[PDB]
Amino acid sequence: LIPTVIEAYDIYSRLLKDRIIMLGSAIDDNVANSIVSQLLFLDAQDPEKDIFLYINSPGGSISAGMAIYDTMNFVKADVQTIGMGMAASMGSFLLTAGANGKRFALPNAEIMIHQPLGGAQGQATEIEIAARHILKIKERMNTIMAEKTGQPYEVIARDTDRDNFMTAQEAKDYGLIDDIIINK
Amino acid sequence: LIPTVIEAYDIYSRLLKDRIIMLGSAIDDNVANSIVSQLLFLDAQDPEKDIFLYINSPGGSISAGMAIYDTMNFVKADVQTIGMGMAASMGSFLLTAGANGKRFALPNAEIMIHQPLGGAQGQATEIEIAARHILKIKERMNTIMAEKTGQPYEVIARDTDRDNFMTAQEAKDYGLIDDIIINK
Amino acid sequence: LIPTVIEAYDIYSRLLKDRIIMLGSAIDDNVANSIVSQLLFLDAQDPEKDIFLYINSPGGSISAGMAIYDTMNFVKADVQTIGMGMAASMGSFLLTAGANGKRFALPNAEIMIHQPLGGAQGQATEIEIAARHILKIKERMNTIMAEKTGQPYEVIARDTDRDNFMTAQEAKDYGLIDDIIINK
Amino acid sequence: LIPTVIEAYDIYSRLLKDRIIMLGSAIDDNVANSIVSQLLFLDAQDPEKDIFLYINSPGGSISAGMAIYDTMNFVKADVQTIGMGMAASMGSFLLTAGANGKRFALPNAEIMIHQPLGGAQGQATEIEIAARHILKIKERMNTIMAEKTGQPYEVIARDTDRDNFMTAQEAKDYGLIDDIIINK
Amino acid sequence: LIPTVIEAYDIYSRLLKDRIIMLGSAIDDNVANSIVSQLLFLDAQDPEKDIFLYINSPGGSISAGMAIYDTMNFVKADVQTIGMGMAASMGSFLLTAGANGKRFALPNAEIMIHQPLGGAQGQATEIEIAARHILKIKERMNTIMAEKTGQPYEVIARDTDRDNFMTAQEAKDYGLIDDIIINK
Amino acid sequence: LIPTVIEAYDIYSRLLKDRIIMLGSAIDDNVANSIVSQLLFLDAQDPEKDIFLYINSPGGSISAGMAIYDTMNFVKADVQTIGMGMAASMGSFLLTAGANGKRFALPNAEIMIHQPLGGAQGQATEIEIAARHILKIKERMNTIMAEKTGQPYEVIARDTDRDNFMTAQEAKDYGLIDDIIINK
Amino acid sequence: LIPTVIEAYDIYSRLLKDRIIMLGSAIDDNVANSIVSQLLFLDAQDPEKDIFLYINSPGGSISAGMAIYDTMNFVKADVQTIGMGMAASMGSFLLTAGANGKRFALPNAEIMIHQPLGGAQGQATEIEIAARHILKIKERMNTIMAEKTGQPYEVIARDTDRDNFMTAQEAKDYGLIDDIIINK
Amino acid sequence: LIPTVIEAYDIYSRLLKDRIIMLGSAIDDNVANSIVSQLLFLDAQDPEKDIFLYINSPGGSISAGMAIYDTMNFVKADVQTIGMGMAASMGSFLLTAGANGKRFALPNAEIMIHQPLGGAQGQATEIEIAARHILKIKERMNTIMAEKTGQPYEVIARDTDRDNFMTAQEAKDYGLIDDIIINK
Amino acid sequence: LIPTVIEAYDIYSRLLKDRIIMLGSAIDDNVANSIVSQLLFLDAQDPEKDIFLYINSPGGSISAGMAIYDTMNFVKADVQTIGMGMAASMGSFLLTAGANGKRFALPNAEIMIHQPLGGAQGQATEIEIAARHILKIKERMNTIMAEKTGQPYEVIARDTDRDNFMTAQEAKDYGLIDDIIINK
Amino acid sequence: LIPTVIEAYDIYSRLLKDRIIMLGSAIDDNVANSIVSQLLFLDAQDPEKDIFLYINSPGGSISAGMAIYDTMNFVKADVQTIGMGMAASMGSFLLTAGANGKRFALPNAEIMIHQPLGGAQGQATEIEIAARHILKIKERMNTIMAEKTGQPYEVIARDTDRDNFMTAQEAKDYGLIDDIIINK
Amino acid sequence: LIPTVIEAYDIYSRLLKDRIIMLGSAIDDNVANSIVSQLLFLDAQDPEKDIFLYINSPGGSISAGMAIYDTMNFVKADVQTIGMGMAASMGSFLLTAGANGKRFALPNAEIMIHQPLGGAQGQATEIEIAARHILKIKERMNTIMAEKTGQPYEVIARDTDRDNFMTAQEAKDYGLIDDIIINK
Repeated sequence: LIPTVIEAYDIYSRLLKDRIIMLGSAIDDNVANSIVSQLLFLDAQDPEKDIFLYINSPGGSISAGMAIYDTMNFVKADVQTIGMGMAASMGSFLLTAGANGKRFALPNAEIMIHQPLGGAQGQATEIEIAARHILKIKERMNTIMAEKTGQPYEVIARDTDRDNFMTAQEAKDYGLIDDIIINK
Repeated sequence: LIPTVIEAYDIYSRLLKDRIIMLGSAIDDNVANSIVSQLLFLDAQDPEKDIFLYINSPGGSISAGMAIYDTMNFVKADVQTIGMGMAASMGSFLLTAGANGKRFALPNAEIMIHQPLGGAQGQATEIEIAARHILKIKERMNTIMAEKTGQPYEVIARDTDRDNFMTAQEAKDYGLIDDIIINK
Repeated sequence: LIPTVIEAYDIYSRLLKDRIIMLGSAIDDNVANSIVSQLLFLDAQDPEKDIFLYINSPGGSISAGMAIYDTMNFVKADVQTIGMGMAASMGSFLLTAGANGKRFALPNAEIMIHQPLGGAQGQATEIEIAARHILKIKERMNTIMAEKTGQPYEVIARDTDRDNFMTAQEAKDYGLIDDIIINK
Repeated sequence: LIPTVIEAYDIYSRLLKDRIIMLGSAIDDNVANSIVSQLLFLDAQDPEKDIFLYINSPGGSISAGMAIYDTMNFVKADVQTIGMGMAASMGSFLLTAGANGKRFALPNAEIMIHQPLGGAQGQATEIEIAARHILKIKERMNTIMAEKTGQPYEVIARDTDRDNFMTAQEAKDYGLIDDIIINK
Repeated sequence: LIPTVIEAYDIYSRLLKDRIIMLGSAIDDNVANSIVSQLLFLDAQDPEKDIFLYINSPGGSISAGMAIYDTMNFVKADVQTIGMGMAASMGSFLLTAGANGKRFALPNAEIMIHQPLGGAQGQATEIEIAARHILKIKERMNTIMAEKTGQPYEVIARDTDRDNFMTAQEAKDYGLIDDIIINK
Repeated sequence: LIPTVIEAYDIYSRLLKDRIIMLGSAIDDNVANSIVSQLLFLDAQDPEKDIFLYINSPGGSISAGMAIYDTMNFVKADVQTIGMGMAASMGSFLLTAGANGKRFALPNAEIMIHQPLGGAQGQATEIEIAARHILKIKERMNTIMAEKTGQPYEVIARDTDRDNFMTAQEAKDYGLIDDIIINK
Repeated sequence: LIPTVIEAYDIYSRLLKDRIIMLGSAIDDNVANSIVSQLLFLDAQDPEKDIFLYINSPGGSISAGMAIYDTMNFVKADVQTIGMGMAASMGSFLLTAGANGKRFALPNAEIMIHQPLGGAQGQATEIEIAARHILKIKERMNTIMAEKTGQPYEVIARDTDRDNFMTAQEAKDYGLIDDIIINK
Repeated sequence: LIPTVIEAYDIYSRLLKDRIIMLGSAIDDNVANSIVSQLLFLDAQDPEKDIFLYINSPGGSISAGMAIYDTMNFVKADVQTIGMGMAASMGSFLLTAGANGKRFALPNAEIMIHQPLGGAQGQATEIEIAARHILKIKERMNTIMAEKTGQPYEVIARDTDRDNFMTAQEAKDYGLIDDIIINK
Repeated sequence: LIPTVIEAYDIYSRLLKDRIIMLGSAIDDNVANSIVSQLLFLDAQDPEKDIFLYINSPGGSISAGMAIYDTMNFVKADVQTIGMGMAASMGSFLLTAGANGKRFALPNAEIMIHQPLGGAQGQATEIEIAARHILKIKERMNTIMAEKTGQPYEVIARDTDRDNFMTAQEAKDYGLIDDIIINK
Repeated sequence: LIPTVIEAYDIYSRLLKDRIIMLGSAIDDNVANSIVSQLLFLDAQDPEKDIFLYINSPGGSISAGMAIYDTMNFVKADVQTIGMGMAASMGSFLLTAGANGKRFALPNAEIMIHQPLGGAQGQATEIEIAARHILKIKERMNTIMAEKTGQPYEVIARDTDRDNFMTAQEAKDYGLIDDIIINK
Repeated sequence: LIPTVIEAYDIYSRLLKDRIIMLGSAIDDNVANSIVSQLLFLDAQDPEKDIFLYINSPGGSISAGMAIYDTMNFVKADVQTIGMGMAASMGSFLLTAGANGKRFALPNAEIMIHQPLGGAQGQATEIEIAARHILKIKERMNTIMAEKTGQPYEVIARDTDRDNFMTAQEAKDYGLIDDIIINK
């Protein structure tokens, strides 16, 4: 059940009117396109007002995530990220990708930086290309993360290739989020 | 879940009101029909106003994509193409098919030029028709891409027959896209 | 996703207001019922104005398509056919069945004249009636095609009994379509 | 997909407003109920105007068809029947059961008189009851068909017991339908 | 397809507005609840105008039908019953349960008095409770039928325990229905 | 599990050496052919020694049963029948078919004479033949039963068309079995 | 896995060579036929030596157990019963059916007297036949157990109608078994 | 379960040792291959000794049956046929194909001469080959049956195209079988 | 059921002792492996004695059948082919591949020369290699057929590319088989 | 069906006695284990005699093939490889890995050098490890193949990374196989 | 297919006769029990001769492998371990668990030290028991590895918790195996 608010909206539609986007499922291609569209709609509505992207996702397709990421940068509006419950892999990468000074996590949010295989080599059958591609895309993901966190590249490259859990406080200290929001 | 904006639309229907079409999945015949109708509808509304076609597609049915392609050329309105996430096979072909100087890619989009089997011989069961037909369709697709990329036929013929990924930058250097859009 | 235009419509219904019928799937009884009702409705609205039937279909049930064909003739309004993507079997038949001077194909449509088995003998168990009936319906379709294409009966009968692919230009020469439309 | 005209109807409901009932599938209990209700509704709307019943059906359950048959006779208004595409078994029986002088068929329609088993013996497990019942129902259908067509009983009985296809012209000669409608 | 009349009703709701209830399926607890809810509504709108309950049902759950039975008696308004197609078991029982002088059948309706097992013992695992109960309920059904038909209990008890089909005429002589309606 | 006796036999094979045939499942076509073969093998082995056919079967295919019946008569050896647990429909008919004076039942054997539909009309699609055939085969089954039991034909015809349970004692009194075997 | 002793038997066959029958599953028709066949065979080898039947069964079909029950009485050899793990419903009925003085249970055996529903009315569709038959079969089971246990009928009729568990010692005091075996 | 006689054979293998082949199921290609091999094997053993082929088959694949038929004629040994239970379509055709004066039926065997569709056009997808081929196969089967029954082609052509049952006696009068075997 | 001859054999193994190989199903890799091993084994037993290959097959995988074909030539012994029932595609190819003067068909075998798609391009994704390869293997099979039949290359290429049914007599004329065998 | 020679072997086991190993399916872990064991067995039987490895495989798991490859080298005896029908990927790699001067192929065999993904990165989820591993395994296969064929590394690397079919003759020229065997 | 050597063994049983055990699949409890049973047998036949355990396993259940581990130590005979193809997790753990000086790997074997989760907490629903246990068992596995490899516990504890592939050479240097065998 998803309730229907009359001003007739569904609950998410009503939140969208207040510029809130809920990313609360695994990031596949249908999810990406729904996020992208919402970011396109909001920026056309009012490109001055901030946008609030709440993230609760175990991750998903790397190209689908990169599409959300690129649209976050494309839009004129500052995109604020709030991690809740769990932000793992592409979810945690999207959290870190929020506008500077505006990346948040609720006190008890699980955060995993590890980005696993995920099938980044699309439909490639040849070994030479498929292996080498996923290293390139691995490499330019580690670079965007080094920049956003201020961690040396090599630390990032090491940390995203191992299972590692973080509390909201450790994530703040790491540079993945700017602050922990408890209230307001 | 697809949110429902009220001015009641779904999120894509609202984006259609801003002349934006979202091609975000495999190109089967349902998809092709939906797109073609969106293009036809948009052209009827305002023939002098550009159409923005966002591509995030792993590819799909060759004749289906060809229906979209022909309709892109059929309509009077210029059809801009913006590649995000992934544009492969028929995805990448429709991307190159965008209006002159109006094909774009976001900074991290993956582009694959490779166009595979695809079931191009419909319901044919005879060897000398089917095999000859799939060479004939391959050749005429090479020819169109050579025209649209500026590349010699030989180069397209070699490149579309193998798995290779391109950055948005390499896509620009190739003649595939006109520019990388980063902001605004 | 089928987008929902407001002037409450879906995309095909909005096209229907402009006298456009989208036949974009395998022809079965549901499809046949749908198209017929669309043709019946449009003719009742304005018998003087033409109807535009876009075809993208691999074919299907012969009796279902024949219901369409008969209704295309029953209506007072001229029925233009625009083949796109693929027009095979019954699809290619209904394309040719369009009004004189008003049968078109987009430049890269694949056209198959071949009409295979299908199941024209409904639920008949007796060999004598079933086999004779499919020859009778074969002959009676070959005749309608010969009249519409101008081709001699013996040629049509030779060409519809085998797997055969035609380009839009070849189909114009043969008399399947009147013209290839590229623009407007 | 069923399109939605705005005067907010679906296509069939719009045709229902012009007193057209579309029967386009196997006659089961759901379909029968739908058709009976549509007839009941139209008769109560205006009992003096004709009802048009288009028939494209492979047939089905005998008591279901017999419910539609009874209602056709029950209502005050003349029920005109148009056979299109295929009318077999129950479909053809209902086509013949249309108002005197007002039973038609499109030129390429297939008609099958053959009326098979059809599960007429409901839930009976006793041999002597089920077998004698199905012979009794089989007898009273032949009788009804003799009266409608003007063919001798022994002629009908011979034809309802064998697979056999009729063209629209043969059906006219037989007495199943009054005329072929080609235009208007 | 359930067509949607605009006065914006579905076809059965439009009929419901003219005090007509269509019981045209196997009687389970969902159907029971819907019919009961329809009778309750109709009586509360107008207790003085008659209700028309159309029966085309193979029967079903005994306690479900008995809920319909009791509500038919509970409501102030006279419930007329019209049997079409098939009224078997609980279908035939509800038909006879109609208001005195107001029980009808269309000329070709199949009536089956036979009331078989039907799981009347709910989920009683005990043998001596389950068996004695179905005897008790069978007894009280026979008793209710005997009174509505004017038949002796012993004849009803004999006829309810065997497979026999009745025509509309036989059912009238028996006392199941009051008249056979052909027209109007 | 079916145990394996060394003299290596399976338990039934070992019983077959002592001229015992177990018919202990529903009579389908694979079962019939297994029974028939066993009766053919035993009679070839020694046509003087009696055969013991133990029957525990809910019935099955009528033509399959008739094949067993015919082979029981074909063979030279007297075929003794012993009903145990349950002998219903074709099982009870096979029990009655045992050699005169040599049809038995164990004290607590359930016996049902009722022979229901069972699909005796093979693959017939036409009503006239299929109904009339199953009455013929009904009739010549009642005749064989009248003879074997010594009951008047009409009593048999009435009793085999209703659900009716019998104890071994009632079956003896009826003439279905010659005696009840308790011991030895 | 069922191991294969050589002297080449599976483990059960090797036990059968020492006159031991293991009934260790639900009592359906396959199992019943197997137990019946093992008893017949063992009585054939040596009718004077005793048979040991170990029982671990939740229950199963009544007629199937009745088959085993009758065969136990039919054979000349004494059938000793031993209850291990669980003897419920038909399993417990068979346990009591063992030879006088020779009914046993291991110390920790669960014994459930409750004899439930278990579809004792085969496939009878008539209410009054099916209900009265199951009461008849229920009564003749109570009678048999009253005879085997020494309990008055009224005690058995009440006990076999409710769930209760008995320890080995309680079963002995009740008269279900003759002794608890512990050693040797 | 298939019993295992020791002299180790299965029951059919032992019957093969007495030159008896059991055709007791639908004639698919596995069955046809098995039979053909049995005939080939038997002919190799003793060319001068008759082969007894028991038929109990609803029919099946036409080319499969034709393989058995040709092999029956191929072998030097006379192949007697004995129809039991049911011989329909390809079953009844193989029955008539038995050696001169050596085709038999048991007193209660059901014979159906009707030979239906059967998928005689293998893997053909073209209309004018498949339809013509199935008439050609129908004609040559009629011709063989006319030869084997002594009936005029016209009579066979009429009779095999409709559902009719025959008693073993009617089969004898028709020329289908040489005699009814009742005893020995 | 596959019968188990004793001289421990199964029927095909017994035939194998007489140098008979049964190819009776669709040709896949398992079948191909089986036949090859059978041919390899027989040639090692006695290279001087001929091998008899019976064919009843709808065809299958081209590379699998080609393994058979190559092994038919590799062996020292002459390989006779006897087509029965159906020999289509690869089946009809391996038939023609038999030793000179030693290729036969039974009088009523259906023979199809048509070799359709199959999947000759294994697991190739590239169109250029896949389409060219199937033409190369088509040509190379047309050549082998032309050599074996004596027919001119251009005729074979025309006839193997279309659906075509041949009788045993037509196949003899064409040069597919050397003779039709009726007896012995 | 796998036939059973009596010297009691199945067909493959009889060929195993003449030192022939048949590899005729996709190389998974079960198949690898079977082949390794067969090699281990033959080497221990007689290390001085050659082993014949027939290869008809689409390929499969890389570590599985690499186990067979290692064992081929591990054993003392020369392992001769014969390619028949199809040898692709792992199949072709194992064909080339046969004893120097003793790698063959039948004349119509298809060989594919292309070695795709194949799940070489086992159960690794870390990106950098899985990608670099598959490049390392890909490198050491190319190296092995360069040494066996005598082709330059850069030539092998080009061919193992693309779809490509070779005839037996081309494989000889390439260095994959030493000779084509046609006869003997 | 598992070939069946006659000295009548299956291939693995023949190898078992030469003291060879093939562990070539995922280690679950069935495989555990089989390997254990094989070690127990071999030690009881001859305690003085060595046992050869071949490992090609992705690993599996921890408590299953540990059963194999303990039995390897329990038996008197030295257990040599030969790693081929893939020895991962519990596969690699068993490989190192081999007898001192007697642990080998074939040149191209993939070794993965990584021991992941593997459900080591059975069915413990409690959090503090399940988590503390897997830590405890992980600790004692690391301890056993440290002793067998001569590596410091801290290095083993670090390497067992990460995805890393080792070649045969690396594994030798590490102390996992004693030597790489190429031949003999």
